[PDB]
Amino acid sequence: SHMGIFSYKDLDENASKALFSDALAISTYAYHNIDNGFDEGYHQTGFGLGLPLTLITALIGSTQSQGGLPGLPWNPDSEQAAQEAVNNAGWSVISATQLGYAGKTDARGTYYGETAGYTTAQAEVLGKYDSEGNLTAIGISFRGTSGPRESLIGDTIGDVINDLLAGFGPKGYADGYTLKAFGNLLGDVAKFAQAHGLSGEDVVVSGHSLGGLAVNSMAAQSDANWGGFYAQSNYVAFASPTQYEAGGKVINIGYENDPVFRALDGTSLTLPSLGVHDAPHTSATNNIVNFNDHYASDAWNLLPFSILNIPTWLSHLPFFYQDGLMRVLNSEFYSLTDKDSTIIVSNLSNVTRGNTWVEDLNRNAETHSGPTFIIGSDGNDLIKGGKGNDYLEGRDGDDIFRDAGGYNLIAGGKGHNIFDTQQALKNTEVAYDGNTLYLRDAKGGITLADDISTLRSKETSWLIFNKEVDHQVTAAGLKSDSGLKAYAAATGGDGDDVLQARSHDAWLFGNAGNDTLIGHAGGNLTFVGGSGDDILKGVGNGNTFLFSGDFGRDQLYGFNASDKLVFIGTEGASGNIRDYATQQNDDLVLAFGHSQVTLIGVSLDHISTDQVVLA
Ligand SMILES: [Ca+2]
Ligand SMILES: [Ca+2]
Ligand SMILES: [Ca+2]
Ligand SMILES: [Ca+2]
Ligand SMILES: [Ca+2]
Ligand SMILES: [Ca+2]
Ligand SMILES: [Ca+2]
Ligand SMILES: [Ca+2]
Repeated sequence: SHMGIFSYKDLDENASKALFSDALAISTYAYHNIDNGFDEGYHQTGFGLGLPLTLITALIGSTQSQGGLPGLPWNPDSEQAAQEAVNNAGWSVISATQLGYAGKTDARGTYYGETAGYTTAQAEVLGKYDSEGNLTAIGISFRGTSGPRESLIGDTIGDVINDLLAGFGPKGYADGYTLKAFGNLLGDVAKFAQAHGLSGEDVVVSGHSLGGLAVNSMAAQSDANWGGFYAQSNYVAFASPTQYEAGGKVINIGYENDPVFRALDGTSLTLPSLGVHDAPHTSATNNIVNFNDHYASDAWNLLPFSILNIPTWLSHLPFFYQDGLMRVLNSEFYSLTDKDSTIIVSNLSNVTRGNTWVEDLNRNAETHSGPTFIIGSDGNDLIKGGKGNDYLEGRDGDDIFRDAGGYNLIAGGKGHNIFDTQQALKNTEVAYDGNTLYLRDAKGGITLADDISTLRSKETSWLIFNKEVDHQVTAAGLKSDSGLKAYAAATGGDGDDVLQARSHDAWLFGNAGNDTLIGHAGGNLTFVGGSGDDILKGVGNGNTFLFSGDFGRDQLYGFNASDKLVFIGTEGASGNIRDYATQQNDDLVLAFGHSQVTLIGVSLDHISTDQVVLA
């Protein structure tokens, strides 16, 4: 069973998602929009020939963004925007007075490290209140490397020393960081929480980078310190170089091409620390790609991947974390994801988005396996799936998809979306159920694509060899300059339809409701009952029975040695159909949670591996 890539302990899926959203919000907030100028410059001028312009904007911003430098009156107030965002997520800073904390805070309510050597550490303490004013949860956020704009360089230097000591320091250095920086604070927060009838489980702890380290550190100290109050707290660490994994306390979320993420093995420095370090850790999301201008670029990647290679640090910036991982969380495909799902996140600049395909390059990382999820942006994307099974999500904007094979789901989202086959249309079987486009390639691979207005092919003649041709996707068929080419389909609607296949139908679409789909002597038919509980009457040979997403509870008659079952994007993580099967008298039931299909008069030992696709 799939729990979502950001699944945490034993939480139900929605609780995990909600927690993830809170953690990312407070983790981001700790940086006070320090990378706001970089966000603007990156998107505007990129990471190539425009890089010099990007870097300057990162330092002094514009009238639309604030760089690292404070006090320029033509910049917007990015601190106010930072506070607005965290407050919109449901959080507000709790004051030292509210805590009765005797330590140091600044005018923005930020808490500072308590011990010599840790005084450039920063933490945020926030609360979520009900519409009634009662305290409901507490959030603890640790800042990564950097500090308030007004003391940026000095503070950053302090942090870098702490960073170096985590790799080159005492074995216990990383583990002690949070105890030494915020030992007293955390005690006061515990007393505060308790006075408000809250327990360790009402606390979310997060942070990015060095702040990620700090998350794992608190977790490491939480059984023995603070009366054990934070033992069962929720620890969500972003881009941490370290992992504390004993007791299942922490989830470590980051991008695999972020050289800081998992740079240390546990807390140890190893050879791979200075290079590629993509060995999978139990607590970590090991296969999320930040598909940005650096990652996309062959030229950039002639240089070895390394935390010592400064350009690679692009993938670490907190705005990529905030924006990219929220799209992952909000993805229409989220409930199909697991901790180690291969997820490619589009994070291109405006300079490259229109001429660069977002795809699994698998660069500087262990070989990916399992399905691949590619998450678009709300801009106009070029998205390309591989030869395996892909889940491509366009989101807003006018998106173009390509896919190299296998079994796939595509969500065009809003906008005018194109599916580009990259070859002669005659090489692809195309049908449509009124909403979803079905494409079957020459090897039997099947793609379901929603919100596609145009099917693009590449055609040729004895004269011209690469003409691109668009076909408007209409209910009546594909419309082109050559005319209107209908689908070989019988198509039902919202009702409980009875569909008998006619001579040249190749597809039966029940759509919503409880439909009866009846085959014909010639076989070679694809049955798609759709949602609702459908009856599928297979006749003759070479029939395909296709099921996707929540396909309801179907009954399949007539199944034989020459027929095929295809499940795409369905409940259950197993790739082995035996794991879904139970024999009920003469009937074989393949159960998929809320969906299932009962094959009447069939037993599992009569079904070969060629007859079933789990994708
Ligand atoms: Ca700092
Ligand atoms: Ca990986
Ligand atoms: Ca898009
Ligand atoms: Ca779109
Ligand atoms: Ca594919
Ligand atoms: Ca129907
Ligand atoms: Ca149906
Ligand atoms: Ca159905």
